[PDB]
Amino acid sequence: GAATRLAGISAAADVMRRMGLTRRPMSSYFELYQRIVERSEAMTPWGFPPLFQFEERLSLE
Amino acid sequence: MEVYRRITERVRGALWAHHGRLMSERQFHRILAFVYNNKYEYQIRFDRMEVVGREWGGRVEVVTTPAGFLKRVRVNPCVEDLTLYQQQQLILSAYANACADGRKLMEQAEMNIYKQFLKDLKPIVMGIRDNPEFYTVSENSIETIGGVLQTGDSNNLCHTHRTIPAAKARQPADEVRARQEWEQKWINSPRGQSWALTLRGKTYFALHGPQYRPRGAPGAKKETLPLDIPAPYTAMDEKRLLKKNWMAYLDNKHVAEVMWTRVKIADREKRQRLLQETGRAWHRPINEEAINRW
Amino acid sequence: ITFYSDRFLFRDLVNRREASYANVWEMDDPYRFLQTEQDYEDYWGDNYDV
Amino acid sequence: SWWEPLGYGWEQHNEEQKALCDVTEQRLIDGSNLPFGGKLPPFGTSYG
Amino acid sequence: DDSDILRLRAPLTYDMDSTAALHVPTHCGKASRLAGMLQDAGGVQVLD
Amino acid sequence: QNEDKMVVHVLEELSLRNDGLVMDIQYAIRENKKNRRLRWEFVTTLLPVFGGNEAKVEQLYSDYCDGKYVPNITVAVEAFIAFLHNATQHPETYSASDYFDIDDGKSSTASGTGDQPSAGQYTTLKLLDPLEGPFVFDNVKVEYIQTVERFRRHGIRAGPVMAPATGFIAANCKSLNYFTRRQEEVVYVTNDSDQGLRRSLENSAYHKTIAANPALQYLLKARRGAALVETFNRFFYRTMPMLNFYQNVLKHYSETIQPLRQAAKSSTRGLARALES
Amino acid sequence: KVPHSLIYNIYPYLEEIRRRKGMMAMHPPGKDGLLMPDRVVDNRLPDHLKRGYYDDVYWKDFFAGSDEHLNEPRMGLRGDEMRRRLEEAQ
Amino acid sequence: IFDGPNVGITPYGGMTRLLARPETSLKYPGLAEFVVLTGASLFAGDALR
Amino acid sequence: ALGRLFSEKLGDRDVHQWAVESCADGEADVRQLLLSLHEWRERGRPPSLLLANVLSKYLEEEIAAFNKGIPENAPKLQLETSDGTLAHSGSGGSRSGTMWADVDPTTFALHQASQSTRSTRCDEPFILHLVKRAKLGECVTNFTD
Amino acid sequence: EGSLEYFESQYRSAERAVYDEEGRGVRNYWPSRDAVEGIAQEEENDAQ
Amino acid sequence: SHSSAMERAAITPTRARWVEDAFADQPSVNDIMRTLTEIEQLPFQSTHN
Amino acid sequence: YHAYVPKGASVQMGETFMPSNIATAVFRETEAAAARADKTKEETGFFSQPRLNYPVSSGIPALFSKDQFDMQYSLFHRDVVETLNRHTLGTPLEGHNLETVIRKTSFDATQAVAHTAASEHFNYCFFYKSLRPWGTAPPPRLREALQLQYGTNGSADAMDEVRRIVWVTAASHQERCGWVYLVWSGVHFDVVEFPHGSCPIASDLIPLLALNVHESAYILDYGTSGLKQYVENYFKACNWPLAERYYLMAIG
Ligand SMILES: [Mg+2]
Repeated sequence: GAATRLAGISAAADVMRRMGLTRRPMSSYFELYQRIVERSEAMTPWGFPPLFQFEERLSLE
Repeated sequence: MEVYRRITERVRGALWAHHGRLMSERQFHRILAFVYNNKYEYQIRFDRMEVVGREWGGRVEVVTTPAGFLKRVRVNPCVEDLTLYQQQQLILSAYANACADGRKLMEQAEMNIYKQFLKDLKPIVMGIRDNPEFYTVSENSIETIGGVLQTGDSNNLCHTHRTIPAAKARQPADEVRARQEWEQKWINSPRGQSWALTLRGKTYFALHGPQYRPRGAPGAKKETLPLDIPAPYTAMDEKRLLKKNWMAYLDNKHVAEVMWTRVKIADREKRQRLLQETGRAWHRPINEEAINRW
Repeated sequence: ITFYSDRFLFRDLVNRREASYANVWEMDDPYRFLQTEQDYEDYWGDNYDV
Repeated sequence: SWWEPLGYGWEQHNEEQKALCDVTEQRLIDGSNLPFGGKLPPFGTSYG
Repeated sequence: DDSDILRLRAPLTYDMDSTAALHVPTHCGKASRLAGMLQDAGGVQVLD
Repeated sequence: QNEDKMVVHVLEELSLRNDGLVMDIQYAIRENKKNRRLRWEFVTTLLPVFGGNEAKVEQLYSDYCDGKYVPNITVAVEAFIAFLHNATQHPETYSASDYFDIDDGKSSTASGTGDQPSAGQYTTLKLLDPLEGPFVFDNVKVEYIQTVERFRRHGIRAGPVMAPATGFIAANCKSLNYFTRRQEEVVYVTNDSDQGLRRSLENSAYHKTIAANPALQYLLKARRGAALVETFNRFFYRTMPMLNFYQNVLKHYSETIQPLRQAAKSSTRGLARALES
Repeated sequence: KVPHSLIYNIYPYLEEIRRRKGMMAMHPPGKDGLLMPDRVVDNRLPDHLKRGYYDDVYWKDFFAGSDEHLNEPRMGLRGDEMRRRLEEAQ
Repeated sequence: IFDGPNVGITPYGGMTRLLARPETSLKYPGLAEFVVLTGASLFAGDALR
Repeated sequence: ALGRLFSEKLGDRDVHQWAVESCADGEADVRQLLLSLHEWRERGRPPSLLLANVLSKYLEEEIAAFNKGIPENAPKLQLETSDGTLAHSGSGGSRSGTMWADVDPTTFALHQASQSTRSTRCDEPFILHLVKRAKLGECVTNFTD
Repeated sequence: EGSLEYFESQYRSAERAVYDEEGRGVRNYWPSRDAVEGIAQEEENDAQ
Repeated sequence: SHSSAMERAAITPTRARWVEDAFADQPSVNDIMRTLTEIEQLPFQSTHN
Repeated sequence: YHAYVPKGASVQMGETFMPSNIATAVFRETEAAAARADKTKEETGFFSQPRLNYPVSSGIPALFSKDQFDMQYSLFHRDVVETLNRHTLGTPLEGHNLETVIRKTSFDATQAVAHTAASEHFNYCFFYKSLRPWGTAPPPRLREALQLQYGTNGSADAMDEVRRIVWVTAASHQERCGWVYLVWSGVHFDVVEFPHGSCPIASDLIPLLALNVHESAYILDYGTSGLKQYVENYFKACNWPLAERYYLMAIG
């Protein structure tokens, strides 16, 4: 049950481009790509603790 | 109702597809309403008469208005001896035969209705395709951002038809005026004189003189030139909306677009079915490059 | 606050689908809303005439 | 009254005029002066 | 024998087969309504 | 020589001075060539005169279509006759395809012509319905139809129901086509002046077998030749529509040609002195 | 379940269930309502044709300042109207 | 299974129409008689085709 | 293909001049074929049979030369109006050299005008115009000032 | 009815005033400044 | 997910051919029976088997 | 309905000219077509033939019949792709660009199969992209660059000179197996001839125009001796503005 991640990234860059999210066009795609490539090297990279994953009372530094 | 609504939407959608005209919702529903009332009138007059179906021999007679309302039942005393079940089935099948006859009449009447309706759409429909700018391309011709591509195959097979005379315009109005010129020409001539004293003549003047209708008598009192609604040359509902509020403009625009799309999809379905029936098309997609490769 | 079942309308629905009418006036007259006398009493209470 | 201040189709119409018209008669619309810089503002910034 | 299969093509009468025609819609709806319609017509009339 | 023209010469000259007119003649020619009906009528009308190969008849059809052929008046008349014969001997095919108006015996009044119009006779030769006929544009085709019907129904004779009088090639002239300058090659069969249709009829080998049919007797004797003239023209209008088509073309050409030359020279010289200046 | 308060909305539906008998339940014989395209129609013209086209129907110079309907927008225009154009251009 | 001349009766159930559509005569000429005379089963594939 | 055959043969010389040439005093109205030529070259359209007849009897040697080597079953280039309509989706695209059924006028015009061969008016002094075009480039309009 | 009549009348007059002012009989696309901006004396005559 | 191999089919194409040689356009059951009878006698080496 | 209609046939109007026999034959063909479509769907490898930007249902104008071009597209080329796929799977070259297959199999035996196939696939692709159906007139900037090199004191002499030199190079290739290119060395233009199983990318040039000098290409139409006529026609049908924009991108 793990699909391939290309459609997802081309989509998520597409949205930020068609939404007006960034003043300069590339920034959307670059940031989204970069942030993934850095996490690729991390132990258990694609899983996250449920509490620290997002906005919650206590957070990470 | 249905057959009519399909065609009316065909007209509305085509109206905005080809030229930038929108038909007022008011208008669109009033067309339909007229078909409806037509049918209603036909019902009014259809209930004044009766249809007789009959079962076994003439033993079982059923008298019923074409709408299917049951009026009288005559029965041989022979039936009285059967069973309640068979009595029931017998009268029931007589009733069915009545409904058959009535429904035959009715369907003739309906064909009549459809014809009047078409005739009434004709100034609009023709109104869109009889313009100096109206055109179509073959459906199988690829379409790209700039314009439409040539379909390659069988350079004989593609013939462009033209509705309009290319030299100076001859409109339907001119043709009706021609008709009344020949009417008066025939009338005013000898041998058109003696014909106007015949029964044929007075029949003709009965039906087709409006000018002779006494004041207050029903029907048109002049002869009317055919309606002219040239589509690209007449602003309809988009002009009022574009002045008043942009939001309603965008929404009516939207509707016309959606209807057009829907119509086109239906035409694709009928096409597909017709293609499977003759066995040129399979029952599941076998060619996915015709879809996925864009 | 009554909550009807989904098919609640079925009886009436087959009664309507199967109705037949001698002429069209009978089909839709203004007063087919009314059967018992109670109805005739509530529909005209206002005109002291009728 | 908010539609005219932003020349809407300006880059297109500029293109049309520059390509198909003589330089003697053409009216060219400049985007720098136009309200947002002739562009669509970045998402959250424009109050809507 | 052939003449008998010739016979089968003849439509249903009630004198040979003792059975009414099937016509299926109108048996669908009006089968349970029949007593109603009939007694609204004031019952049948037994003639001779 | 700038005087005598053929039809092709006219279309290729006019091709320069009227765009739309030529576009219309040519579209129409295409649509008439597409018809199965007008072809079937041409073929099965001229078949008996040659009596021969359908190759020559079909060739004559295609050539007829361009104006490159008009039938000779002799051939015309004996085609008329041939038709009357083939219609009377076996009526089944030619009363179910070539139409006659049948007498209504539920209508009876006292007159010489009207009574032979009332009982067991052929009243008139019928033209093709507007769908199966010669080309008309789809603008007006509806009104055209309505008019044709409203007229035939109530027995009005005028407009589209009446047949135009068609010309043919004279006996002494060997010419194949219509010419713009030469009017004496083209012959009309009129009521008053006749081409010998009677004298060709009575002296024909088919006269007694045609005099047998009770239904055609009115179409022979009614107004006298005014029944037999009308019958004639009507036939070749319903069979070979395009003789009149091209006729009206060349008529129109010879009419409007010189005004267009005036215009042409005037505007051309306009940009000419405007150019050198 | 359906709330008692909301049932009135079904009434028009239920209404013309009842009113559909005969002649209003009728659909035209032979006619579906879906008419597929078959041929290809184009009535478009070269401009010198559609210059003098409508002049016995409407006024002369029917297509004058019309840009979509003409490939040449300026034809037929009398001078000062042509001037209006460049005048708002500068 | 549209059968029943095998039980000595004529087939019932309306499928006869489907079998006699000009379409079926087109795609599978002779199939109609095959199934009506011989009681023989049809399956998903053939119902689809 | 017809477009560039023409634009090649005509070459430099005046459009109007050629249009007074191709018409002797009696041939056709210059206004008409001028109109149709304008609508055919830019705003790419099917040529009116007027313009097609003129062009046919003008370009006949270049068309005969473009048609000279072709194999049997391959598309030729022919101007014939024998059939009524002008829509070049009708001919097979074999009437002019067009590959398209229809191209909307504005886009076509931007395209062929993006081709520098399309002739700019240059009411300026010629050499000065060309020098400016070389030194400043087309990037002179990069600046809004 | 009767607005339209008047309206159309004055159009006809105004146009045969612009397109040829001198009644020579041929259509002129290069009219004088006075025939273009000049008012109908008919309207005046009608007030009178 | 689909293929022609995978749908359940009684009339798979040779079967269609056979059927239309047998039952197509035969105006009785008797014709059908002597047609069949004539077919069962074909050798194993005949082209048409 | 497009999906359901098989790959080859066209969807058109009923004239009702069909006898029942051929009407059944058609459905049979369609059935088999569905079958072979099902097997082609799994036989599909990594690489695939290019979509053609122009309709070839009739021939490519002034150049090819339907059968010539289609014998290239749907016979030799489609084969080349079969081989390429067969030999790029099971190897370190699985699932990379056309390039990095062309480029990393260069100049060597034992990958010779893969390289030949790949470079062939490219040559064909670029060939189709090199033909514009009614032909184009070569654009001013390219005309200028070409003049500075080939032009000897004549107007756009560079064009007839290039279209001459190409003919020459084509006739000077004896094998009748291969490709003639107009390419940009990076310092100058020139016309090269590549043998079968070699491409401009392996030799790191930048290609502008491709010409197919395989005999299979002109044999159905121009015959055995008809190469000159062939090339001459190719210039009626070639695509210049492509070569131009590629040239300008190479420059910057
Ligand atoms: Mg109840």
